[PDB]
Amino acid sequence: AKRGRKKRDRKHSKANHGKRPNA
Amino acid sequence: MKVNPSVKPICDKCRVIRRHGRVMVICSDPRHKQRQG
Amino acid sequence: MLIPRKVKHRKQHHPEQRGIASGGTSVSFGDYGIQALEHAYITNRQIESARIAINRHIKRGGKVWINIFPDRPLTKKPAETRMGSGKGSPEWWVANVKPGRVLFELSYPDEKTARDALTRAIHKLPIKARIVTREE
Amino acid sequence: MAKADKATAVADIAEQFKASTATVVTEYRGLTVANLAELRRALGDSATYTVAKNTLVKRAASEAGIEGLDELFAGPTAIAFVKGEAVDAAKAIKKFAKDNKALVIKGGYMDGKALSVADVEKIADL
Amino acid sequence: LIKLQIQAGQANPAPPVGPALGQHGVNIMEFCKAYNAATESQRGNVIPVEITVYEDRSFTFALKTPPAAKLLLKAAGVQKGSGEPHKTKVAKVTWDQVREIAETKKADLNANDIDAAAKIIAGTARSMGITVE
Amino acid sequence: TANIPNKLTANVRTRTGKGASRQARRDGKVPAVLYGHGTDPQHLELNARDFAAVLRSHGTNAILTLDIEGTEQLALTKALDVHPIRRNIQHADLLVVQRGEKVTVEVTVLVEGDATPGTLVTQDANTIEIEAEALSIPEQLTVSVEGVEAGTQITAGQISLPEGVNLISDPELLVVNVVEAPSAEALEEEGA
RNA sequence: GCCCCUAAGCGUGUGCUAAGUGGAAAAGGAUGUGCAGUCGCGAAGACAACCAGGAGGUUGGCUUAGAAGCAGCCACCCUU
Ligand SMILES: [Mg+2]
Ligand SMILES: [Mg+2]
Ligand SMILES: [Mg+2]
Ligand SMILES: [Mg+2]
Ligand SMILES: [Mg+2]
Ligand SMILES: [Mg+2]
Ligand SMILES: [Mg+2]
Ligand SMILES: [Mg+2]
Ligand SMILES: [Mg+2]
Ligand SMILES: [Mg+2]
Ligand SMILES: [Mg+2]
Ligand SMILES: [Mg+2]
Ligand SMILES: [Mg+2]
Ligand SMILES: [Mg+2]
Ligand SMILES: [Mg+2]
Ligand SMILES: [Mg+2]
Ligand SMILES: [Mg+2]
Ligand SMILES: [Mg+2]
Ligand SMILES: [Zn+2]
Repeated sequence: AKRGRKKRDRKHSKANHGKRPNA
Repeated sequence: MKVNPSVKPICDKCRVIRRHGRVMVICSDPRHKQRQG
Repeated sequence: MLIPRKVKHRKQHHPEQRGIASGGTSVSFGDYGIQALEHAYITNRQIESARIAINRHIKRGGKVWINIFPDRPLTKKPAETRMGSGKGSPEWWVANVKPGRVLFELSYPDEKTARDALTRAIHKLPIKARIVTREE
Repeated sequence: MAKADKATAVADIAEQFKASTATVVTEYRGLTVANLAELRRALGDSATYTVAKNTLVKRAASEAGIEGLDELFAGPTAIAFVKGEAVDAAKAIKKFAKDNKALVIKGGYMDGKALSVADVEKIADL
Repeated sequence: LIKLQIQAGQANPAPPVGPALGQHGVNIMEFCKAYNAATESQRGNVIPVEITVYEDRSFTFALKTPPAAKLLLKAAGVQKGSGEPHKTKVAKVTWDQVREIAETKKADLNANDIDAAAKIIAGTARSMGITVE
Repeated sequence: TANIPNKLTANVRTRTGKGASRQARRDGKVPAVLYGHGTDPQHLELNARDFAAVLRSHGTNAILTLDIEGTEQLALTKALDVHPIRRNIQHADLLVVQRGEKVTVEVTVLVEGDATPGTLVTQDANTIEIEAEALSIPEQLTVSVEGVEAGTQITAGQISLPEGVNLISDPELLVVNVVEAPSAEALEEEGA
């Protein structure tokens, strides 16, 4: 589950403003 | 030497201390000796 | 096991988690009480376990009030079933719990054992909870 | 124990002292409660035996001219008041000390004066 | 340096005293015969006995007054004390028996006066759940 | 039974709203509205900490003297808004009262003593409502339970009151109920 | 975004963090530390440390092999 966790966690970047495509 | 996420002073003689960043319980009774691991 | 005698509709939408409690936010029957801090469905069997814990710790005296009743049902489909073909059968009953709700009330003579029994109760619940009293 | 209780104890000690012809200050370290009960049995008929705090008596000693007894309050303090006569408690304490050997006579107060061990021993012979 | 409670007219019971007196260096037969003579002189109540030992295995027995428990039980007429004191009252005691036991305990206790021993006996009956009148 | 008014300072609210209310709460102040028979409502803000200390000292029904820009006003704490979670005081409703005036007030009831050991004591009413003079309201009302045997009901008629206070609620209000202590097995069927 | 890779601040002022926390996570456990606020005691000497005491009734009853302050139960007092 590390891969999905890491993607959904880099969601929280300063530049992405808390949203990314595909969550 | 209990190794548990939860450590408590089982009897009144037990002391709770910290050694090298780990929470430990030390007591005269060897059963009660335990650490947070 | 608390189960309602009958419900008008046996298949219902999930109780909504939004907001905080408006009613039942203060202790009213007993001296001490358990106040919720998290949103959750609390099942009847969790209530049973917590009630038994309080009873065992308190033993004879005192009285216990349960302000929460599991009348909302939740359904599940049978195992290893593909998506579709209608809603499943209901097989556990829950109560919608919002922060500020007072779940349990206890009336016992002494402070220490009352607090201890309530704590034993909270350790059986899926939520953060705290202990409150009658006084403001 | 509250400070109001300390004031009440000071007042009670002063009141007891005003009605006492003499007093004896002694050391009791090393005495069981059975020994103290025996001492009360002997003294309780006529005299009075008490033990009180050093500074509480010190403040209770500021009433009359017994303020010079403060130097006798370094160490354990046992007070003996003589409600009946003046010297029965003197012999009682002396015999109790001789029998038990754990009692030390710090001093006495009589006739407005504080007297030492040999002086009190001489006075008891009177 | 021990103390036990033993029946007046009976000697050498196995559970209470035998092994208790065996490991304290006390001769048992002489103690039993002297105690039997003394408590047949008394003949009235079971008694507590205090044993003081010396370095030459010499034993001295001190016989106190009959216990306040047994004295109150025999003065009240009942055999066993109340299982629920202050809830179930099984007997009633008047002040005359209280003052007799108070005199006995004055012979026993450190109380300065008879009234103090009477209050002690009243408290003992309170532990027995027996009314004192 | 005479109570001295408690001195608190009040500031007329320049702006009213929810934004203003939240800002004032953030600034350690509590908003309030003063209204009464004078038919003249005023929107005020108070120091939260002083107000809370006053309530701790003299209960939820405390007589207050308020300094509105040098003007002294007598008021009563008619209503409070306490957050269920944070347990702050979000808003206060203060009632204008003059000396020698009769008002209806809910006074809490507390119990003390020791009943029969085989009994359990339950309180059914937290407070009872009473007609009383504005400056003569009681801080609290007490009921003593001792030697109370088995099932005994204490009602609002039986509660003792100070002089000059009249009880309004019907005396049938069961305040305190003393019941036989539940047995060990008695706890297993309730809630099952 | 601004130490170097890599354009532009090893910017200024006041605090916090010792975990490389920053640079993944729960119920729960815990004398980590900073700030703010209550209550208790305390020079009329507080807490720790410390020398000496902590007795008599009496082994309070019921319960038992046993009940002695220390299975349990119920009461839970007096004297110095
Ligand atoms: Mg997983
Ligand atoms: Mg999504
Ligand atoms: Mg565990
Ligand atoms: Mg909706
Ligand atoms: Mg509602
Ligand atoms: Mg409600
Ligand atoms: Mg929990
Ligand atoms: Mg590159
Ligand atoms: Mg550059
Ligand atoms: Mg910057
Ligand atoms: Mg720099
Ligand atoms: Mg910098
Ligand atoms: Mg800096
Ligand atoms: Mg990291
Ligand atoms: Mg974490
Ligand atoms: Mg926790
Ligand atoms: Mg902290
Ligand atoms: Mg037993
Ligand atoms: Zn231990």
